[PDB]
Amino acid sequence: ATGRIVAVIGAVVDVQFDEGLPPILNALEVQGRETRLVLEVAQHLGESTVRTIAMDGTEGLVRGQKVLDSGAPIKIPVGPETLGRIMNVIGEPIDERGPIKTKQFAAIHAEAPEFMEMSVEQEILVTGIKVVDLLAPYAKGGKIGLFGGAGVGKTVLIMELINNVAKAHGGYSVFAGVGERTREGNDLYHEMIESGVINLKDATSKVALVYGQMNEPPGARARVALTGLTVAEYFRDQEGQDVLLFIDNIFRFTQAGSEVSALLGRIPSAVGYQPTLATDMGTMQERITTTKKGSITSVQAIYVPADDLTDPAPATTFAHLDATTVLSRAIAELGIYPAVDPLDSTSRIMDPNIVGSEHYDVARGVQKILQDYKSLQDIIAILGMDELSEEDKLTVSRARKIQRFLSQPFQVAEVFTGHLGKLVPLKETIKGFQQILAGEYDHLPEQAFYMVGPIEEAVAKADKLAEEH
Amino acid sequence: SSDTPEGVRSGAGAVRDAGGAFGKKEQADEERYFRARAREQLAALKKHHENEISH
Amino acid sequence: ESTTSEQSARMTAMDNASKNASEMIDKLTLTFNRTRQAVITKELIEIISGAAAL
Amino acid sequence: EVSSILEERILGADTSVDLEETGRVLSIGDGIARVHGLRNVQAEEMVEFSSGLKGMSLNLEPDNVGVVVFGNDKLIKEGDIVKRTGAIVDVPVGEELLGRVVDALGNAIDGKGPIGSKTRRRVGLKAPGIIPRISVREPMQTGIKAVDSLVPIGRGQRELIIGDRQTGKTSIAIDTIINQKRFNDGTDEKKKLYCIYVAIGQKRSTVAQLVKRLTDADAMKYTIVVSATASDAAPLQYLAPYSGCSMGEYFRDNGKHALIIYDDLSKQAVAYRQMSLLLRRPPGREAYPGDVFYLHSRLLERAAKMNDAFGGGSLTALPVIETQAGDVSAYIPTNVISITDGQIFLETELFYKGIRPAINVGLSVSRVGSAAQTRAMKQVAGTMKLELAQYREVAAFAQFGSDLDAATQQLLSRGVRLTELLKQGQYAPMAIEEQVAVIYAGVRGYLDKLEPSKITKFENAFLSHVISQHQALLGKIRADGKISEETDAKLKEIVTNFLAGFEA
Amino acid sequence: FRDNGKHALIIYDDLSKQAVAYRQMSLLLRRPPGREAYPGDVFYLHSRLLERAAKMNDAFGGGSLTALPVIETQAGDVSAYIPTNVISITDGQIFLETELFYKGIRPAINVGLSVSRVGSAAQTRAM
Ligand SMILES: Nc1ncnc2c1ncn2[C@@H]1O[C@H](COP(=O)(O)OP(=O)(O)OP(=O)(O)O)[C@@H](O)[C@H]1O
Ligand SMILES: Nc1ncnc2c1ncn2[C@@H]1O[C@H](COP(=O)(O)OP(=O)(O)O)[C@@H](O)[C@H]1O
Ligand SMILES: [Mg+2]
Ligand SMILES: [Mg+2]
Repeated sequence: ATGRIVAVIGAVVDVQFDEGLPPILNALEVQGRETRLVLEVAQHLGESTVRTIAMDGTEGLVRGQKVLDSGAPIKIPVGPETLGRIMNVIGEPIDERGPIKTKQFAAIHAEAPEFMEMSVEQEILVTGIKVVDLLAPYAKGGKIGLFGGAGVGKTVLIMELINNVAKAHGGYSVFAGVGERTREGNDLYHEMIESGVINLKDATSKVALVYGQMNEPPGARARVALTGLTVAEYFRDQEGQDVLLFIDNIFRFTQAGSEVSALLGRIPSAVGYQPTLATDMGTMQERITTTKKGSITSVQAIYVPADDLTDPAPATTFAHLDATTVLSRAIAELGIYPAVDPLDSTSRIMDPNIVGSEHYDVARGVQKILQDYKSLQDIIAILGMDELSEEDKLTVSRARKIQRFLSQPFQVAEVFTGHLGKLVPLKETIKGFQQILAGEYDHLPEQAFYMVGPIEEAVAKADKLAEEH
Repeated sequence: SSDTPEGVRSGAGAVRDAGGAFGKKEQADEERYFRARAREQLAALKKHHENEISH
Repeated sequence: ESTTSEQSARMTAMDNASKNASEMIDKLTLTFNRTRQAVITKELIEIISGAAAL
Repeated sequence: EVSSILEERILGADTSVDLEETGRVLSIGDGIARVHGLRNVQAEEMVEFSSGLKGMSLNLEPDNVGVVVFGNDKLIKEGDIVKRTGAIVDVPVGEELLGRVVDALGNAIDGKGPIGSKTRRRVGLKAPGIIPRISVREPMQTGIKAVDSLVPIGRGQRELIIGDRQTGKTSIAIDTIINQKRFNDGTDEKKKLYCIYVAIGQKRSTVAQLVKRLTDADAMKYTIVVSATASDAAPLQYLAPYSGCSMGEYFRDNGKHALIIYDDLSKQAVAYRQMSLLLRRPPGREAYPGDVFYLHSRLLERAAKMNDAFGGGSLTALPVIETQAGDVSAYIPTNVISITDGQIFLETELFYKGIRPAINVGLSVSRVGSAAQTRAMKQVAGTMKLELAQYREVAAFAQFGSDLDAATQQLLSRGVRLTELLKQGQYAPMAIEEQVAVIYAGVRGYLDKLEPSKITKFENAFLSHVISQHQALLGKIRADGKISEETDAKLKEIVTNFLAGFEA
Repeated sequence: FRDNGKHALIIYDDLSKQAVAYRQMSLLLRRPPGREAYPGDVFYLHSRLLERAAKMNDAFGGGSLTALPVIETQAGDVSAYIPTNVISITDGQIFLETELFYKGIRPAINVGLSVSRVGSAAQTRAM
């Protein structure tokens, strides 16, 4: 059923039909272009007039171009053949290696599973990072969030969990990149050929990739995250494997819908977002779940705008996350890397019936001596360090060794540092922190714990500093 | 202000988060004091006798 | 005599450091209250102007 | 016999024809349909479209009618048929709902079976006036040692649980459901309590973890849970607070007692703001409409303590409110503060300093006062409240204090040891007779020589003693209600016998 | 220059007045004003400008293009609307501080805050 274009303002194109009206959330093909331009229906306006949003640019559009209809939403190709390929929002391959040849096509708009299709079991997934496994443990099949501002390490910490977790994992893996720099989608395609995860010669790859970056029109940065978790829904449902899912960034799903909003005819809410902010967020975040047919681990990076966690876009994602890892610029400007805030990160399995009673009284023993270190800094600013008593000159020196011991040299940050990549196991992280608290290392300076692995290297680094006096 | 739940009240750790004069005077006093304790704990760490026999 | 001379001047010099810090704490309370009202006023105009032009 | 029950339903189904008062659709977009026609619809009346979704008509305009949609608008095309039902929204209510999971409209989502409730009730009813009420006197037992000592709750009071994210606001209102098991299996009919829990905009996996927590403690045979989650439509998170008071007023109307928990009310003002600004209503402060005070007032005023001429029922309401950065001077944290009676203010600083549950008793109040405490708890906690309040004056001298008066050293010594009695693990609610004994051990002076780190180990040792070896004293404070002169001496040698040989 | 082997360099001085002049051109077309009356898509304004400053490979020519946009801030506020849209696009920062200027270090560069991705450590071999 053909239709004409009657208005173009920005990225919002109005299309008047005559005899057959397509429903909301469909695909319309603009005839007359050399490229493929797909329009997605968003509203009805009466007298057979819809109002659409454009997936590509709108330059060179004229009033009267005949527009076809599909009868179905954006059906991307899906299957086992899409592994090791980069694809577009509408399913075209942009790796320039040929057509994706598969048998299953699947729409990106689908429902959420019901209440009696949820799973209830909890586990612990070990990573190897000392701050994460001690104070805020992650979980298999659980949604994980990476907060923090701009330029603190959200892309590197999400590059670390592809390094550790994704090669030791059995099943497949999906990376959706939404609204980030087009350079950094090339340092992933060239750090996954030389590690053999993407293979360009046969059929043994384990990673798919979906990319819509920050050069796209704002109608195309808000349907890419729905295209990421459509491929990752095929593996969980039509197959049975354990899937991972990495999403960076996800603040650019909310922001890209706050730009097409005022031309669709909506009054703005608080500080500038759309009125339907917490409904379409909660419509995407209810498909990333662990059901009774599979399990989806999911790590997500969440940009916090100008270091304010009370902004309405990051402060409504908290209801959808089990483990939050709040990064901070006040730690990163000390040199403590990864800058994870210990007094602001939580988990749902910090529970002495799940992690055992020995891990539990160590975690709260670390936060209690760090929070009591905070209230002591208010005295040193007026009194000084030396005028304190000898009893709280010790709880400072125990706290400063706990701050520095949490910082671990990462593997993918070798070109920044030159240091080597360490991976401390779970049983050693607890035993390292019992001995600083009990007082078994009061004879070492603070520098012996900076950027080390296990506690064994904390004394080997202590003697090597001594001899150069 | 503070003599009600409504008004602004100050918490623990608010001199360092401000980052002013007293917030900088506190960071350079925790470092110039614990620099000398990396001297006395490292000079007495060379007094291991087994290392001297190796020397 | 010197530990009485010192311990009385610690009493006075810690007293004027709480008068000057309470004199400073009222002047920042008025500026906090002018600025708290001015932000509710400012972001109210942006919603009204956004709806009127629509 | 699976084929027989399916053949049974379709002959028992009603296939009869009727009339209607339909009207075509003009413009569907973002969940607000405009319908032309429907010339005899009342305000807030439920209609239903041609696909199967239902709709509630909020705007009665001259040439059209604005009807919100209970679903998703991809099934609504321009040119459909909007039939009329002819009735305002009504929920099933009764005794049969006890132990089920329901959505905002009374359907069953747990998959056990349909509700067999024979009654039906509107959601837009009014509060009782001034005459059918009476003052609150009976205690509502929470089971937290800091709530029942310093900020009590009567049976008809509204008490607000206010605090930031991740500070145990849901956990305080989840052991208050567990604690009423000891009365709900007994014989005394006027001491039972019934709990309702409303989840407004949470993910489905969290509600599936909380039903299993209440199934483990055998506390889902007297509890109803109303779940309007995050994925469900914007008006279903608006009805769901008013679909729970209508199930908590059937127990108030019939001489019984009840409890309700809104988790949380700060996600209802957001799901209602979206419905306003899409219906083109004049905004206000922080883009909320002019009647968000009228939205929360007529929900909390339905909690009342009825008198004996009407039945003697009750309804107790605990709303949860999430602040942002501890600023209670926002729009919605000041509406619900001025409506209710007292607040419980959970901070985040005390949560990491070791105080768990992290109730700040400096800012928490209750304006029914001491008239909701039993006679045993009132006698010891009246001095504890005065003792703790003298400690919070001198808390700023603890970091550098050794050159102070012996009264001030004593005031610090009792304040630390009274604090350790207030800490409590999760999912362990106590009894009032065991609560008054632990406070009596501390406020008299029987702990000023024990080391401050041992006050937790001493308490768990002492409680397991008096359950097995002094059971006949904790039946003469439970049944008596007060603590007499005979029990004052009998408790006095008990804590002196245990303290003498303790350290072993 | 980028498509034909050679190298280039472009300086936008500055990108704040390129948004004050896009606000006024878009208000008079009767379009609804957003935050601080800026239009709804002042992210898509700059994020398609700075996304064309690429560096190509030898199968497409090997030429490059390097940008250096300038942003003006109002009294040290690096948390405003436009000075934070661009910071999440670029690769580094050079924070000039007026507190360092009158003290005497010129060019006043806050070396503690002026970060940059080094570029696969392609500084040089001698420095
Ligand atoms: N008394 C307690 N002692 C120790 N830990 C507790 C206690 N109560 C709750 N917690 C822990 O605090 C964590 C979060 O608590 P809870 O979810 O009740 O807070 P909340 O603020 O209601 O959550 P939300 O912010 O999602 O509403 C839980 O993991 C729980 O284990
Ligand atoms: N392992 C690490 N620890 C601490 N900082 C890091 C690490 N890796 C990178 N960084 C710093 O983080 C900054 C931003 O890195 P990146 O994660 O790519 O950006 P963003 O987090 O803003 O997406 C870089 O300037 C770099 O100095
Ligand atoms: Mg990034
Ligand atoms: Mg909670």
